[PDB]
Amino acid sequence: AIYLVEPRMGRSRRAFLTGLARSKGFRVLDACSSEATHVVMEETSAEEAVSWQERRMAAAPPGCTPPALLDISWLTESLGAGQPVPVECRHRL
Amino acid sequence: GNKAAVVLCMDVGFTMSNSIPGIESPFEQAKKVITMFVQRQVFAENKDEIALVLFGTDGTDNPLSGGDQYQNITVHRHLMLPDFDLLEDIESKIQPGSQQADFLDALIVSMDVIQHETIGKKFEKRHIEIFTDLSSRFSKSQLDIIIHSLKKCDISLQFFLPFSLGKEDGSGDRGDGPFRLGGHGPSFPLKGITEQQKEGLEIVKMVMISLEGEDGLDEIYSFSESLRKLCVFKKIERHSIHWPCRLTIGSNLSIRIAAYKSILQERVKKTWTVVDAKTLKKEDIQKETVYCLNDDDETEVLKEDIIQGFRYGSDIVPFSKVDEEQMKYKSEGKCFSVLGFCKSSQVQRRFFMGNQVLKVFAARDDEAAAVALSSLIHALDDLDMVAIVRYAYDKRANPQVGVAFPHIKHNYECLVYVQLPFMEDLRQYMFSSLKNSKKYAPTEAQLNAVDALIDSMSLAKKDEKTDTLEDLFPTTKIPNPRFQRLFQCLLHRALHPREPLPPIQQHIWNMLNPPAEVTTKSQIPLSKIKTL
Amino acid sequence: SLIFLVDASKAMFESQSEDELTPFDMSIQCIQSVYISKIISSDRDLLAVVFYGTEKDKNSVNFKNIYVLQELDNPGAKRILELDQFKGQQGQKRFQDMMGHGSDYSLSEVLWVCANLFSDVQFKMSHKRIMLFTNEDNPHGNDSAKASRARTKAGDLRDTGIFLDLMHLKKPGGFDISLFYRDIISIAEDEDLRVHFEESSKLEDLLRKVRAKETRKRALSRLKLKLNKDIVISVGIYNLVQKALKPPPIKLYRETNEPVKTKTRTFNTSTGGLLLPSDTKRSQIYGSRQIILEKEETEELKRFDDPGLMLMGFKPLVLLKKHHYLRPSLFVYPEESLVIGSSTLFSALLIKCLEKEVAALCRYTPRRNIPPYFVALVPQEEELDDQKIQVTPPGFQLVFLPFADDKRKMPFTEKIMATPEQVGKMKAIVEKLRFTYRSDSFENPVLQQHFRNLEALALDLMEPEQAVDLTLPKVEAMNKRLGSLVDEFKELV
DNA sequence: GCACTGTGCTGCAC
DNA sequence: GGTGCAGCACAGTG
Repeated sequence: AIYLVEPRMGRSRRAFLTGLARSKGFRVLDACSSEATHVVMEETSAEEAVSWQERRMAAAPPGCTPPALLDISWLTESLGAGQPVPVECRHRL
Repeated sequence: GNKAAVVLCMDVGFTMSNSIPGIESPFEQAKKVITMFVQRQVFAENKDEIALVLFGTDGTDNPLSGGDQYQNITVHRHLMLPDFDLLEDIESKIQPGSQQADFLDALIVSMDVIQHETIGKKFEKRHIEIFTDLSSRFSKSQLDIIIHSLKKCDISLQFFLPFSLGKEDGSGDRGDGPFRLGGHGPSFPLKGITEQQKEGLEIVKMVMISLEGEDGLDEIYSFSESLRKLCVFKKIERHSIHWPCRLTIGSNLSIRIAAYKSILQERVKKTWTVVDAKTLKKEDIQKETVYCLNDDDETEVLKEDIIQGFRYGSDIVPFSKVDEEQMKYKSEGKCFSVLGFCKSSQVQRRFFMGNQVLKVFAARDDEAAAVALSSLIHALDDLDMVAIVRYAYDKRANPQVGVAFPHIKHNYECLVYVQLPFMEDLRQYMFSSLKNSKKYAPTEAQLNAVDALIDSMSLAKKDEKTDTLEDLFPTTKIPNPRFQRLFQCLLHRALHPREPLPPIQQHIWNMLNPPAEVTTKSQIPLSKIKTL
Repeated sequence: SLIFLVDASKAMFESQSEDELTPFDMSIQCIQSVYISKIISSDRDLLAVVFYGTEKDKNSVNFKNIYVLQELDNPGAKRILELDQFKGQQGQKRFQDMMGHGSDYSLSEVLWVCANLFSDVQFKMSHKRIMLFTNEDNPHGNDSAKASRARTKAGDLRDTGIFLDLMHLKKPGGFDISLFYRDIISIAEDEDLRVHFEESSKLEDLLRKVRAKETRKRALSRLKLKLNKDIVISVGIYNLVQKALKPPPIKLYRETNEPVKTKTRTFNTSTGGLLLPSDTKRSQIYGSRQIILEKEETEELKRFDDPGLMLMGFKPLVLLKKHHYLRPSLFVYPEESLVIGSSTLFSALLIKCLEKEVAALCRYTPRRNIPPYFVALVPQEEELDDQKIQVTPPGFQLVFLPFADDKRKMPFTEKIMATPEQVGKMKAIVEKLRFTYRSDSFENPVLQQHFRNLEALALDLMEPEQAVDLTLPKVEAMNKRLGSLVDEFKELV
């Protein structure tokens, strides 16, 4: 599925994004777990990405594969295409 | 009924294409001035309707055809609301011709068009403008009929030529320096007109005088001076709605009065909406407001948990809009009351505040109020007195304080009001005494040099046959170049979308620049001062 | 960055006469009203108040007879009321009961504690200034040792770039600066600026002088003035009088009243990505046809000339129309720091154009990408008053000139005069209604009531102050002044 | 006509 | 020091 990092992203804006993404037909989740195979950050540094990955390790079964640790660029590409876009190097940190 | 219908008479005679080297053709100059006029018409989104007639046309088209009468004349565009179609028609579709026709026939057909097409439409004013050479052969045998019919129809007229009227100054006679379009300097002298031109000038002059006394002479302009005035819009003005009030002294004395916004800083009336760079739509882009704590966590804030407040030095006092409504100061409706009177010298020009200047007459159709206000004006004049007045537009208005002084003209007399500032508005400072500066004392030679510079760089010449000073640079008649530049850019973009912004035309610089003689005189003194 | 110093000697409690007040009264009211005006303007330049000659002392170094009243802080409502309690003779009686008065002191240690107060500042310091209020002109004339030490320490402050301004108060027998403070006050850098004020006997003059000394010269902008293409000087623009507005509301938290950092966001809806002016375009639709311009194109077409002023020429003052006003007038002063030798030529031009009674017409571009405005520089000569107050600075008053688009045609009808007897009656009425006018004689009642409400809310007082609106005419007073003249004019309608 | 919904703009401000 | 953001009195226009 797809999960969104609410901090530094705004709760109302995140809710709007989740609504438009679920109306797009693809599975979006509100809670941090391991089912979501795609999680988009908000121009966060790589070390902050690692710290949030550790926090996800806390709030998810240990040893599970990480989701798609991409940035807003891939999200906007996928929304513009109306479907998931192939992942590129500029997306992940 | 607030609309208005106008007719534009264009010459495409063989003389229109004829031009003097270094000078634009009359055809092209009139084309440019009408382009400016229609730009102001369309881009202000006015409801005025326009018709366009051509005389001297190689072809001919009009309902008044027959024989050779009203031939070589084409009604290029009928009377209706403007659009960019006629704009591009003037841009490229309008071409000069080689034939000639009687402009009286053009006036006749335009008046007939007004008689016929305006049926079913109710305007406020009717106006026609004419551009011609005066050197075209014509016939003059129905003038009285034309004058009587147009007076019966009550339609104003206006004339523009590639030359100004008879003058003996340096602005109507070709002096030193080349003639420039739109400048404040010389124009065509009494050396380029023809005998036919003199004949046509006499005809139009007698028409103008028989219509409107001496003022009819004023309604004749050259293209260059028309480019720097609003005379083309002089016949389509919309009078501002009068603002009434009751001037009062004490609780006893009251005079009903009417005021107008005499001087107001204008402004464009179309915001620049931001749209998509691709779909060119504003709706598909959403504007939102961010609410976060003044902290490092940047926690989002719900709008409900937000309450307004105000800073009071050290502290911040919370507040609510109901509190605002309940303890805000409230005036007493509208008000125009005289606090008293003070010497004219006591009030200085620098203290004027506000973005507006009001001019006040007595209440319309009130002889008693009129004579009372006139006597008050005369008393103020004789006593060198100005009245402090507390102004209030209405109940919701902020109570302003200001000054009002008499202003007597030949045609009327009024009270001119300008808002004065409260003591909080003042910000005083100190500076160095330049007249006694110990290090900036200029030499006497520097004083003589700057005196020569001032003498050479005068913008107003004192005529001495009547001993009256004539201003050589009237800025109050120059329009705002901002609107003209905006119109030019919008037109260029509309006609051509894949080109950069067009450059500013020469006449725009000429209208904004002083007469060349001023620069020529200032040449030597400027360099002399530069050595200091 | 502003400290007030006040003596507590017995003379400060001695009013010269009955209708006059003690110097303590004027000083207290001056400080209170300065605090109020600063609150109106901005919290900039924190203020402190301290007294010397008190029987007690509260300074940190515990120098005897120096009682600190308020540290350099933002103007707080509690501080304002604490100061206001001193207003009136009740305030002085209360003050003398716990701090005392009329004690000896050494001004060297007073200025020492002033320096300590200045060093307490750990923020953006603009202008360190001491503001002394005393009517005594020879405090250490009894012993030259204290005078010499004070002179040395004042030289120390002036070396360390500390401003000192003294308002000698009204004293029987007059006041002489040269007695003690000729070598104490921060002497200006020019004898033209070395003008000495007069001892204040009222309140309003003291406020004018104090706020004049307080107001730092804040130039609106620095613009180049082009006499021609080559000769260019630099001038500071100043905004003498401007619209004072109520402070904007501040978004806060409902419970803790913590201010809400408010921002804005612009973004697409079909894709949701945040957008910039580059990502967007400017649109305006006429009829059916939409016209699209780049933002860069809009501010490029807005621009006409580079920022600055291009002189057009000179025109006699008579041609200027007083009834042609569009925008509040500005002030133009030279600036030597930017352009070499600008001040001398500026002053020469000013003097000569004053002699010839001609203003300078010139185009004016405020800053980047603004259409030009034709304006007139009228030479405003320096003018003073009996109190040496610069009631009129020297320079070039800038007045805006309207274009033909800014004027308005008006309904013109029959113009009728009135009989001379009615004119004489109106003359008598005006004579009965005449009075002297000062630009500061009035104040905005709306803002006064607004700040009264704020003060009541901050002080937790359910007793809002009611403004005595001076703009309301004294109806019955002028009715009594006029009497039957208004009736006589009334029968003439 | 009341409430309002844009501009430009100028005090903010290192 | 400097764009822009917001607030808002007035204007016109029904």
